[PDB]
Amino acid sequence: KPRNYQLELALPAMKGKNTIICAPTGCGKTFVSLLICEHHLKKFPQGQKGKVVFFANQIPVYEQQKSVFSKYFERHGYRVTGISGATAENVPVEQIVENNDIIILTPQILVNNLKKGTIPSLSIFTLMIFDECHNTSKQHPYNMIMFNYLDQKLGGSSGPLPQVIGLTASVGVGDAKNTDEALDYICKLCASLDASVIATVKHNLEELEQVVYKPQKFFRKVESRISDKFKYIIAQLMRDTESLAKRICKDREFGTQKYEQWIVTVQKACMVFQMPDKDEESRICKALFLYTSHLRKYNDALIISEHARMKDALDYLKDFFSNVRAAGFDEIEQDLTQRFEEKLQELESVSRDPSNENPKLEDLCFILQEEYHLNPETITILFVKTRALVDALKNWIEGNPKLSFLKPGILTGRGKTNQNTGMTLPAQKCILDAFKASGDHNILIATSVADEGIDIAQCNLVILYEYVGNVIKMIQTRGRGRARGSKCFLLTSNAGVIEKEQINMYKEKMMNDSILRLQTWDEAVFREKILHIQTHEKFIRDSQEKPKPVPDKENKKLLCRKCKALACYTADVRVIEECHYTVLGDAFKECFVSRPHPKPKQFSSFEKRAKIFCARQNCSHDWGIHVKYKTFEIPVIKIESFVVEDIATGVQTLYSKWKDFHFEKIPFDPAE
Amino acid sequence: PFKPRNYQLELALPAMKGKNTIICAPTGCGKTFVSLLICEHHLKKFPQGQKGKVVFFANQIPVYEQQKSVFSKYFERHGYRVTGISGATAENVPVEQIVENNDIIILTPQILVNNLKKGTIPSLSIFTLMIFDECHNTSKQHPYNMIMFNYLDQKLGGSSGPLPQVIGLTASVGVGDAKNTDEALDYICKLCASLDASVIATVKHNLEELEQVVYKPQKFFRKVESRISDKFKYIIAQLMRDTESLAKRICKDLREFGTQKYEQWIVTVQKACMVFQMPDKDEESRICKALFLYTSHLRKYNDALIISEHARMKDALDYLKDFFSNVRAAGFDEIEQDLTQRFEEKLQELESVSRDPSNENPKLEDLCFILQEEYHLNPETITILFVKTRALVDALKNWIEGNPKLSFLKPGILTGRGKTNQNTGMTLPAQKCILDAFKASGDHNILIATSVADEGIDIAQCNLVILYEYVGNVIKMIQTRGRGRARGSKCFLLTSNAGVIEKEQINMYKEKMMNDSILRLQTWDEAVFREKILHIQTHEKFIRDSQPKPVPDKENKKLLCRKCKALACYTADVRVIEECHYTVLGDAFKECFVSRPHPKPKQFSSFEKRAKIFCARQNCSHDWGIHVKYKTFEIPVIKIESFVVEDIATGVQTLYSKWKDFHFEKIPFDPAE
Amino acid sequence: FKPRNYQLELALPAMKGKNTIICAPTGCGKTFVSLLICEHHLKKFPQGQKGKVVFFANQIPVYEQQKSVFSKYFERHGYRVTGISGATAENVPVEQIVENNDIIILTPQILVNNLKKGTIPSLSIFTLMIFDECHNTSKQHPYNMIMFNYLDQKLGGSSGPLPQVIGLTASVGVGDAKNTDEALDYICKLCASLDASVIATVKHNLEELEQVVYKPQKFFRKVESRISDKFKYIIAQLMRDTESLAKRICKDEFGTQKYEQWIVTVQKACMVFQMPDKDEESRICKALFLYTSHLRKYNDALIISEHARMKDALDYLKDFFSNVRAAGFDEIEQDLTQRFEEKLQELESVSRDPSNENPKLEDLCFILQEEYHLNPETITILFVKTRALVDALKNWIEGNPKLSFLKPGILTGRGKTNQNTGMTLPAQKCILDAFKASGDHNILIATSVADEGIDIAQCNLVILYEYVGNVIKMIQTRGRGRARGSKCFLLTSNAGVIEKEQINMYKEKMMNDSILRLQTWDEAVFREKILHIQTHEKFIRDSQPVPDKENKKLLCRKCKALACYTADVRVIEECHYTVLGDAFKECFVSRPHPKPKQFSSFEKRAKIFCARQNCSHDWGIHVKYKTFEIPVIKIESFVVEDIATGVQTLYSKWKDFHFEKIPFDPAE
RNA sequence: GAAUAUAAUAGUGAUAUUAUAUUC
Ligand SMILES: [Mg+2]
Ligand SMILES: [Zn+2]
Ligand SMILES: [Zn+2]
Ligand SMILES: [Zn+2]
Repeated sequence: KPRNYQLELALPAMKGKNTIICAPTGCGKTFVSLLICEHHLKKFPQGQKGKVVFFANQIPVYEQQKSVFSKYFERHGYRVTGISGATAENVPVEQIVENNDIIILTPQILVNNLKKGTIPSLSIFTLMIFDECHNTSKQHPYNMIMFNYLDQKLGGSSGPLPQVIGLTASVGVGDAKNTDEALDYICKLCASLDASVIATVKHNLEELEQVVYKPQKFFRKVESRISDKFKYIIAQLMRDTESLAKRICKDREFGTQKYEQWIVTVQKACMVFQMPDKDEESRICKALFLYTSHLRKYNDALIISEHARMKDALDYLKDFFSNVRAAGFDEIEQDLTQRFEEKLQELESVSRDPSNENPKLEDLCFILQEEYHLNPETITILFVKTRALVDALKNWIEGNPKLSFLKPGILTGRGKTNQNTGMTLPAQKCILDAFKASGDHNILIATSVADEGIDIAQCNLVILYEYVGNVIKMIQTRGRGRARGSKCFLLTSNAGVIEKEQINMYKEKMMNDSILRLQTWDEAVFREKILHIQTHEKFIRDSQEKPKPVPDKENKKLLCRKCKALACYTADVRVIEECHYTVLGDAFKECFVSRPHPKPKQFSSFEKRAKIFCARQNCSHDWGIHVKYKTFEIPVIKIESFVVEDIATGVQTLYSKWKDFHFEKIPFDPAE
Repeated sequence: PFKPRNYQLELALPAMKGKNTIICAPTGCGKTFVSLLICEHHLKKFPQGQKGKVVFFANQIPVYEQQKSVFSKYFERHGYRVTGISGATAENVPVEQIVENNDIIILTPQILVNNLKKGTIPSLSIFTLMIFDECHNTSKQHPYNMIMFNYLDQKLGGSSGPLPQVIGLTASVGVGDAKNTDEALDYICKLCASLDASVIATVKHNLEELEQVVYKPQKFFRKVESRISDKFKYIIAQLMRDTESLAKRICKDLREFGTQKYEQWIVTVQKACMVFQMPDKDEESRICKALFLYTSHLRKYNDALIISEHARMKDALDYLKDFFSNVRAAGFDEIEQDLTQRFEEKLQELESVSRDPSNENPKLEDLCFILQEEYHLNPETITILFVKTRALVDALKNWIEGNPKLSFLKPGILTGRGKTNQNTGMTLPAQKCILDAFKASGDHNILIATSVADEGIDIAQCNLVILYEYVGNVIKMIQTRGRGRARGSKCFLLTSNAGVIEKEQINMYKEKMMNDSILRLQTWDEAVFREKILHIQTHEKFIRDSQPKPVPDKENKKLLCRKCKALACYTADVRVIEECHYTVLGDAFKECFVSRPHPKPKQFSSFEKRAKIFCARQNCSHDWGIHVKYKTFEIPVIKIESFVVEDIATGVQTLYSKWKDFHFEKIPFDPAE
Repeated sequence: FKPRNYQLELALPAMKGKNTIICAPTGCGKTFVSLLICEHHLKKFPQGQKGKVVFFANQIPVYEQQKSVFSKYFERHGYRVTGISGATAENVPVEQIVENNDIIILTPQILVNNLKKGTIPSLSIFTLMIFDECHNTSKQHPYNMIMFNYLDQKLGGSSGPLPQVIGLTASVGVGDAKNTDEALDYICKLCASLDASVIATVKHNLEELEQVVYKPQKFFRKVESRISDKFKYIIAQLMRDTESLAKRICKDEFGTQKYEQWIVTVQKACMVFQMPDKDEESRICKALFLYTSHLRKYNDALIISEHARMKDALDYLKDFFSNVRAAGFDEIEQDLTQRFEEKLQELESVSRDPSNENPKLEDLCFILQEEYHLNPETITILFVKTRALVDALKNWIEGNPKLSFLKPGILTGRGKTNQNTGMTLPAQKCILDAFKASGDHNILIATSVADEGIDIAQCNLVILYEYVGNVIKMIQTRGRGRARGSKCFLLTSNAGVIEKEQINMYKEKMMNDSILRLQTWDEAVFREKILHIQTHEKFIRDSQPVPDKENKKLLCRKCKALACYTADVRVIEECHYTVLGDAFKECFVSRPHPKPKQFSSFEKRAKIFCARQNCSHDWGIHVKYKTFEIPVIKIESFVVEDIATGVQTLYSKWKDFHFEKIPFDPAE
């Protein structure tokens, strides 16, 4: 049955007003959605019918809402359907939309179908419901859909538009430093969604506050490790490496992001290093590549060491040199691997010493010990920045004798689609189903979760380990511990993290006050302001087009970034669906080898079968993948794996995305 | 009359069942009514041929008067005589008969301590119920702890006869310097042992109600930077170095300016210059006086630097201007004239630097930003602003009144009573007058204050609290929340020192430990807890039973003025009144001092303050003590802190802070002489 | 607080040590005057000596208010402030309490009782006595008794020092004086009763006083009575139906006070009717009692109907016949109730028509409408004579749609101590604290307040609905509307009321004139005249029966049943009367007391009633006295009968019953 | 239970009746 504050939140929407509904995470948004949809569909007369679309930007939420909606609206004469990438191709989208009254949808589907024209107008819908509507900004699919919406609204405008509902726990305030800037941001968000009302709980605050409780937050400022002999050894290793790199080619503190941002630039600048003798250029470029890569890995190791155990860093390095040893053994790689193996002894000697322990981990252990001593039934979630740090802390917990009461579990993202990393959806679902009080896992170590997501087991202890986020995620993560007495511990040694979190707190205050102020305005006047903002933003958006770079028709050569080997020419390149890039000719097929794809999935009219690597003298550089497009079995490459050196001027240039590499892109033809 | 909220009955329940109890609940939840419930039930529980006698302990006169009034109006109907005894009504009255002929007695704990000590009240068995307001003060050498020492001594000792039930009232028991759960539990258990408490009562079954009555304000942390360019500091520092050189050029002598380190140093140096020896001894007077003047001016300059660092340069410069204004109109002095003119030299440059808007304190700017924002969002905002010193109070009032951007503010002042023998602070009827004007429809919009002892009387609710460079304990942290019980109240901690923020965070974690420890203790069996606190009591008593006097000195000494080293009197002339106060005999001493009418004439003990006495030699005007009417005698009373002790024989000069540390042949005052 | 100049002026004679009567308008702040006088008085004494003040308040609210104010004020100066009232008077050492305190707030009756006892042997223990509302110092009032002690010590050979005497009032009164001479006589006699030699009034600061206390403008409203008389017709022949019924049992201008007096006399005459057959005497006497009671109730209903709605009277009778039932079945009660129930229809038909309205209620409604239309923020106070009229006008206001803007509250006395009527003190405090501008109530219906009392919310509109009073009450009521623009409306249908209020105004003139004339006299001469009046009054006061030892029977006044014999009666504390033996225990039933109070050494537990065949006539109460649980009876509930002669006599008070009164003894 | 005051109505008045309020 409906809680009164849910009816309160749904009321403005039930009156047909475009509404941004803002309420605490876990107060029950699903049911509000159900109310709004029900009322909306039942309001039409006989000769007319309604059609609702529900946007969820995550597959688990998509499936959940699809399930609940179909189970709920079955009794009523309303057909519910769902569409995602898993079921998107060779299906008549327009028919599915037309033959159903409720459509749960990944926004990208609607974007693609709007662009391709299969869905000519949003007038087909009478109600659009954006889950996590705060994402309606910039180049997000939500904002694309609303760009279509507003383009229709401010344009010829002769077709009718659907009602718009947004759901969120925080509208955000941007980089606002005062209430008026925050108010401006909020008004612009309302404009992006064409919203005239922001709905919040006011008359039922008691009811809401005996369902959702705000966890008590604590700040923990510890200090760095005063002694780091580990860093003293690794530093010498790194400067030996860059000394070798300096020796081969004659043209910032270690363990920092600055050194990483530097070494990435250096590696990017060594790739374009050119010589008349191509062999020597190849040798030197590959050598510098390996050098910069090793340096990067050493830096990563230092970072891991400062954020966790020395053993975790040393194991990271061990697995890296394992990586390298397995992937062909080169003489310079032999030199570097050696160069790690003399110091390996001293490193393991330093790491085994209890003297050199991270105080951050000691404080974390102190918190865990205290809380679980007070309550052995404690359910904990532990957020960190990187997956390496996830595994690191898992090993630390499983290793620490004083934490034997903990049963650690892991929760990371899917990782990159073309890399054997991350974690599949069924694995996540498995560990999450295992993560209960009656389950196997006691504490869940995780990186980060996009928005609210599916409700998991309630955690009476949240720990933010060197964790930085915005105000939105700050408000959202409260949903992890809704039970009264829940605690959140921000643990760090950066001081700036603390200030950041406090700034986010003040930003929450600004947001709430701005909402309160905005709600006192007259709706008509606010609609006028909204329209003005929409016209303003549309003008700025249309003015920002600037399309003009003339496609270079002079044929260029693509050289492997690692070994500078000639992959192919731009003349051989064909573009499929204006997005993907393949190569024709039997010549190119002998320039690469293939290995079975780690994460095979049928994206678009493609079917990943394998990853392709450089074949030239053990290079094994990632060039792209191999797919089964329609009737053809063809390779697909990425420009960030090559170097554009054109025949004439002979100057090498780097591109990260094909959208920036302007040349005579020839469309793909089956008759070729 | 009213009607008890459920959680109030829940809090009162262990007490009504006769258990010794510490009631711990948020500030403003309504403790007076809980007290009334407990007292009413307690008194009405006795049969016909018996009667109860309740004593209530408030350690503040306002709370004393409040509780006296409330209990009087409440229990008069039920036929229970209510009375009270404060320091103002404790002398020349039969305390024993007053306690005997009343059912409820509101009391300042010191009255009971002194009357137990004298024997006018032979035992606590006369009471059947003792209530300690702000019971967390029951520790160390606090009067509460003295009373409970008497109580416990009667308990454990062969002493018997019935002991009264003991109730304590607080919002926070504290955890002391605990670092974890076990230490916090140790501390809390030791407090329960101090109060002989077997039960800690909190709200559990009616949390929703309480939360609908008392809301926790949202706390924000504001870290800002200090001013970076400070010419004021440079000029003042140069003045300080000049004064130091002047001090060195007169006497052979042997940290940074604007710190507590410099303050400790200059105090040490002043005290050291006081024991400077010369054979001439009339040049000793000149040199010592000069050094005293120099060190005093240096101290004032340092204070100026600090005020400047926490406020406007104008505030510091006005502080100095007021200081030299006090130096003037006191009398002419070559040294004082020299220093004054040395200040008047740099005065122009100082004023020009002080008027430049490019040197505004960013802390005051952020404060102004906060006030502006919150009053823009709600012009009916009632604000309370806590600062460290009274100088900063005055400074911030002046700043607010002098700031056009804060024209919507109507600042009021709230400070302590100040030292009893100085014309500073603020009188109680003044605090009352200002607090009564501190309303939404009153004359004042924002209240600038130093600090408050515990909770105190309920003033107007503030939806905005601002801690300006403020550092307190977990108890005061929890207590100050009562200033904003309403939903939506906000508290801003504004500082430029990260240690402050960190300290408040530590306090929050300490609150967590306190709550968790209490929750843990509440699960224990009552008998086990009784046993544990009994063992703690027995141990602490065993320690206290033998935790040693020293021998006096019969050799006659001299008391010289610390400023001018002039002979005031000999220790042979000194008599001791009531083992605490010290007077001088002989008509010789009468020619050594001048006097002015006392700024705060109050009757302490058997004395009545009439005047303050000062050194008379060559307009020294150094504070020696006071002049009072004790019994029938009009006599002076002096503090040892004003003099230096020079032994006749050895010639050694020594300093003593308290008379209790000055071990000499203390002759008792005798009216027969 | 900083003193206003007229307060310093009024206080000045007292601070000079003069026995003074301070007379100034209500609301000018007499509390701070008292504080000034007390502060100066206590602080004037040298070191080796000390002063002691006693403050007299005749009301518990004033008592507690003054106790609190004096406590808060004088605590810091070093003076212990205490108080004693009836609630805290028993089993406490009064002498020690007085001795160990500097300022004692007191209900005068406590001092009277302790003076009579001997615990306080003399008034010499006090150095200053202050009488709040000193105009009460007359006749057999507690103030006057205290002053009888005072003056008996003064004029007597007692050389002991007497305390300075201060009185506080807004009107000294003039009695029934017809001219300035008699007024001056009376005022001089009051000054003699208080031993005052000075009357302090504002003179040099009248302009200051008149800007703090404004005199409200009075208006006189003479309206017409009920021209209609149908309701009265019905109830009238109902009354001679009942009168014929009563006349058909034994031998021998409705809606008036004379008829009420007469029917009371008739009931009290029927109570002594005797016969050979005592049972038929019982039946007949009970009959006559019931009939007379019904007649009385009908009369009361008529009065209510003339001063209010017919519906109010009909509801009064309805409530009456509602309480006649649930008390028990009586043949005659059933008869009468039937005789009423048959005409109920016509009565309500008459009470429903809108052509039936009291012109007085319409005029009051017009006044309220005009005043609240001119000012909706109006705070009205409406005085009536009876609580029945209070409830009646409350119902009339809440019923009338034209008075929708009104939020009527109630303010009555505490009623008789042994009845389920009136209103408790905390209830009074509740409604009063609700009666504010921004409160729950706009208009407050009330009967009468003892003197000035505690300051309530300022009423810019005061209405006297058929309400006469003396000059003192007239002057005091002005305190209800001190703000400029305050109005008073004397609404009535009698020329008597208006004429007596005008007479009161003239009496105020006489009073002020007499005072101003007295203030010109030499103080020595005035003291001589005062001493003269005091000596005369003492001579008169020190002016000049055998108890019938024959046993008597106490019969129930209603059913003539035997309660007890006078031989069984014992007297406690020379005032109360109890019964011994197990026999009397079979004669009465009891109900738990509606107002359990702890007066004296007694604690009220229950009311007691006649038990024989559901007579239920109030005989008295049942109390806890020390260790014993005993009945206490009132003689006005019984008919006395002599054993030998058989005479039947009535007594309204025990002190008028001169029989052999045996002192109660625990050893029996 | 008792005491007290005010007002109205009877009586020349002492006083009495009712109403109202207060107190122990
Ligand atoms: Mg009547
Ligand atoms: Zn390659
Ligand atoms: Zn001196
Ligand atoms: Zn009877």
